[PDB]
Amino acid sequence: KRTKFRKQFRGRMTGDAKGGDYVAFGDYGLIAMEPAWIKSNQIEACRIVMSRHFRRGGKIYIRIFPDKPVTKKPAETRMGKGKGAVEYWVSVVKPGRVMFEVAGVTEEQAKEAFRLAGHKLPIQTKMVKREVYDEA
Amino acid sequence: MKVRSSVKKMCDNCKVVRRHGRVLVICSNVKHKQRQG
Amino acid sequence: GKQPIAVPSGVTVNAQDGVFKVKGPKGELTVPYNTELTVRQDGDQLLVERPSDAQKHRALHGLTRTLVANAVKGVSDGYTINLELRGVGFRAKLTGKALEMNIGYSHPVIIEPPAGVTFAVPEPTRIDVSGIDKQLVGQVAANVRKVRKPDAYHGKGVRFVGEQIALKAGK
Amino acid sequence: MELTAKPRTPKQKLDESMIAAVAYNKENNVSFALDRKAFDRAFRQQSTTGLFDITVEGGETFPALVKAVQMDKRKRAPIHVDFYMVTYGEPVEVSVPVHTTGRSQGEVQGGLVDIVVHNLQIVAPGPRRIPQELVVDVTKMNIGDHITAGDIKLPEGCTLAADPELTVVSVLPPR
Amino acid sequence: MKKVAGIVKLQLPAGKATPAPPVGPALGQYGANIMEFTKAFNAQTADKGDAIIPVEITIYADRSFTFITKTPPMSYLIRKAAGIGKGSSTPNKAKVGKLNWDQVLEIAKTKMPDLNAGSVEAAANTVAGTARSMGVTVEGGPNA
Amino acid sequence: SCTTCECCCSCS
RNA sequence: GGAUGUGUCGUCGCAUAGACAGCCAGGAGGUUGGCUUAGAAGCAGCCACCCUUCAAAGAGUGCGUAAUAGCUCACUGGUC
RNA sequence: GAUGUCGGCUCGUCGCAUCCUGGGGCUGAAGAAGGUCCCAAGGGUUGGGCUGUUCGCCCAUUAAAGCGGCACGCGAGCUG
Ligand SMILES: *Cc1cccc2[nH]c(C(*)=O)c(C)c12
Ligand SMILES: [Mg+2]
Ligand SMILES: [Zn+2]
Repeated sequence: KRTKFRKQFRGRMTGDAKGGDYVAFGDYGLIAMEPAWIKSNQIEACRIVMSRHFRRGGKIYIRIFPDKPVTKKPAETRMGKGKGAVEYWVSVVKPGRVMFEVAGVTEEQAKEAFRLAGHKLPIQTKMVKREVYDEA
Repeated sequence: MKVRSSVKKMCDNCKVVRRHGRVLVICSNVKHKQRQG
Repeated sequence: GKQPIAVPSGVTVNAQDGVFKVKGPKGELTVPYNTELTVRQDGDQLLVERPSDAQKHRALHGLTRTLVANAVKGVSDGYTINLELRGVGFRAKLTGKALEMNIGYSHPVIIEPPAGVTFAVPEPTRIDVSGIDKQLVGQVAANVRKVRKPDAYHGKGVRFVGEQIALKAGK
Repeated sequence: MELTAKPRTPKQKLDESMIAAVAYNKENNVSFALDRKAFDRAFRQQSTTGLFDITVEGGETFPALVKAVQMDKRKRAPIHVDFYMVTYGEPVEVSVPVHTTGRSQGEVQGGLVDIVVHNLQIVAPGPRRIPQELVVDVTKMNIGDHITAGDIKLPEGCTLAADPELTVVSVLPPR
Repeated sequence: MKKVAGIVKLQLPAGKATPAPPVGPALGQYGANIMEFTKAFNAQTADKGDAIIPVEITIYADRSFTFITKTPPMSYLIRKAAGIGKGSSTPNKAKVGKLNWDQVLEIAKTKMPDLNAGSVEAAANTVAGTARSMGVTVEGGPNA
Repeated sequence: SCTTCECCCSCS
């Protein structure tokens, strides 16, 4: 969720993914098709969404942790400097990027743990299966 | 009649019709009578 | 797609132009259709072939035949639907031809048959709408089935005999 | 894989459904460019354990083995593949995936079994006879049975490349 | 009480009277007497007391009715055989116990009026399906 | 009605 | 986000030895499957999802009741 | 080298994300009375106590006593 410790701040930019494999830790995987910023709680909403659907298994992997601190509007003004030290934490996903990938539950019992976790994500995504053999 | 923007089936009867430029939902059940417009 | 066409003796088709004129024992009728919608009587029976096939063309096809078949069953035997009056005090008499409604309304409901239709009331709680054109009979019959649609609790009003209508059940 | 052309310019193919590869070994490193759908419907099956017919335009059937393939992100489709020509008695090293069979003794028990490592690699496969699969027992496993390479039976000869006690699968408990 | 006929099917205990819980308003509001049933029924259940023998009732009209005794439950005989008086939430995980095939001889010799199976082997492997999901294992069998 | 096992029920 | 609105390419698929949709008819016996509860019988929730016959019919679609029941389905045959 | 600022009073007018009238679907809609959503701005939308107020509370009614916009409409119109 929120990182244990770091520097404090950042800035911004974008360009197609880089560290987004595919198959790994599961046969099934939900993928990101759009350049976004993923709020920490937006993962919770997903993970939990998923738990519920899976009574047991825990074969769900979230390799899209929040490594970025953002700020906010201190009610108004502008006559000051850095603000909102603690607004929220994001995890900058990028196309072809892989956020989730269940395992163990049949197709349709995965083809939902995803549909659902999808509805609450800032971006569109498509599920993927196998034939991902680059490195291992 | 339920006017929703996200129209979709509800059981094994829902016959998603398309009358005068409109996407609808006719089901034996009426609680299922959906309509985008 | 549709092709079979049983054009028994009595009838008489005249595909003279877009005007597919008909004549029978019940009464000469007339049903228009599309032109590019090829159709003619081959030997004895009949057939409504079509130029292109897919949708735009296959739709009208599914149309033409059906409609011609009606013109057939039309003048040949004619149409007549059967309605039933249901509920306490529901009834329908007659005024010359005019179906006389009386089903719970402070004042009765008088209905008038269109030029080419006639009502029939066997018992005072059963309706009969006989007529020529298949549409009309239906087009007209529906209006009655409107005067008082069956309530979702006792299925009153007008209905189609074996009218399958379940009661919501209240208190 | 009647892959014909083979130049540095892929214009006559990028647009028309055709993949783009390159085979070699240490002798001929002929530049290539095969068909999309083909390799598509092809690499699928045999995967990285299947040498197929490579009669480049003109008639010159060559034996090869699928090495490293780089598909496009954002889109599940591939773009570049690496064929490593067969050899005779020794190709190099292969990647053999892991499987499982028969109901495990931990699944109905109270949990599910998990393959810690999907595809597994071993040392010295053996040209002409390189496993295109790898079935491994699982039943015996209960609530914490960690199967390592030191177990999986080898197809007469084949030697293991990955470390011995490395877990390949483990029946993960419930919740 | 009222002029009503039709059908009826239930499952009351064997060697136990029929108070308000068993019948009473249940099959009483169909025009029938519980009294004459508290007897006749528990009359045939004596040969097989200490269980709950399923029995269907047929109504006609007025104050007429019938009944057909069946075979009592066999989960009671096994519980006693395993020293357990309650079922199991997990029939695969936490099972009950273990019996012998000799106990199946008397299963297809009393439950034969219902068992429409082929001949012996058929109903013999039919009953196991009921035992296999309950929590009881099969002893012996083919080979060995 | 009204139960399966204590004492009341149903019936019309 | 939604959708039998078209055009063009791709995948399964399943099939005149006669499918799909329509129709008539059937529909299993064990078993109110075992389990939890004031109870819950193909359908609130744990566990499985086996046997028998058969041309067949799955401890099971959904609706329904306080459980029943009742109503259809997957599997089966003839009509085209 | 001035675009007068709150509230009210007078005068309107327009938008709809409709307060009431009018039409309709579903309802857990028995009737009656309601809930909700859909269509619909023709017309209507009370009088007092407190407070500069805007609002809001309170009296007594009502079909209702809508929410906003037009330099928080309107001071070369007034009050102040
Ligand atoms: C005990 C109990 C609980 C719920 C409903 C019930 N109906 C009756 C009827 O007699 C009883 C006693 C109960
Ligand atoms: Mg966007
Ligand atoms: Zn529906």
